[PDB]
Amino acid sequence: VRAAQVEAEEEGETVYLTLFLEWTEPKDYRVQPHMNVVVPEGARVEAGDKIV
Amino acid sequence: PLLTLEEEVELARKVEEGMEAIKKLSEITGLDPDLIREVVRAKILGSARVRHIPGLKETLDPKTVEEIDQKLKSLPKEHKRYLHIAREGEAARQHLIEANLRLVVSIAKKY
DNA sequence: TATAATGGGAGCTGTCACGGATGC
Repeated sequence: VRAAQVEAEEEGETVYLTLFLEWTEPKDYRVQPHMNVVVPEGARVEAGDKIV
Repeated sequence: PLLTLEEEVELARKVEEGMEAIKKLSEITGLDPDLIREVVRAKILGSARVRHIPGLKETLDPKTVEEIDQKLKSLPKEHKRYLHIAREGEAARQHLIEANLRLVVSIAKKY
């Protein structure tokens, strides 16, 4: 995970940091021999696009 | 070499989808699915094999197959896609037959 | 027209008398 934009509010002896974060969460899929992959390596997908 | 279940299903699928591609392509072009099939087959196999087919209404020669292939190359991207599908299909077919040639021997040795 | 099945067998043996072609 990486921090894109960082905002800081000073309150008392402390700071409250609002962090805009961008990261990636992995999800595995198991391909059976009767199935074929419709997507290349490292291609970008959206909601509704078919991987397999 | 002998096909794994995966390789087999892949080749089979490519063949079937290839036939479908030729059909859709005939719908688009308005040509004869047979003539189209023979042209795609011709280009896959090469000019090494070119001969007039009895079912065809036209004499099949490199001139006519070049005319037809050029009219196939003039299609829009989404339509010209089906050509690549067809070619892939034919290649898959050849590799399938060549792959399963052993079974024929094993069956015929009993005859 | 659909379980899956993926490389074949029989040879066949007591003649020389060689001719020209082919081989270290």
